[PDB]
Amino acid sequence: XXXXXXXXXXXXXXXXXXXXXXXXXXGYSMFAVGIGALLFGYWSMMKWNRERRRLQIEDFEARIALMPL
Amino acid sequence: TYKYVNLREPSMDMKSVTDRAAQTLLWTELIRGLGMTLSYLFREPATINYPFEKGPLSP
Repeated sequence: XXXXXXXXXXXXXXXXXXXXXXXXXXGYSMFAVGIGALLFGYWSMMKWNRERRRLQIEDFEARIALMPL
Repeated sequence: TYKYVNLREPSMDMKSVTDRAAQTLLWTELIRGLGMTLSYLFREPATINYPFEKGPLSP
């Protein structure tokens, strides 16, 4: 009996298949989150600066109140 | 046999132009390229230290 190297292909490994595809981001939907984070960013920040004004006037009031200084 | 490497204008009008502009305005594909090495970091490396481990051979 002769024994040589046997042939096997099975699945053929798929000859040239695309793996690159669009994922997560679509296009217009990313701008809704992108610019949406900006509008949420300013509104949250400016409310803190209005709360800073409560401290600001109260800080300068200490100088006016102190005349024996 | 012919396979063609040229894409021949991927952008046409409105919807196809904006996403091709978005990747050049900010980055997106660079952040997508960052993710390629990110998962590559977690998977176990195939490394052999010679004074203890030995590499594959043949008869």
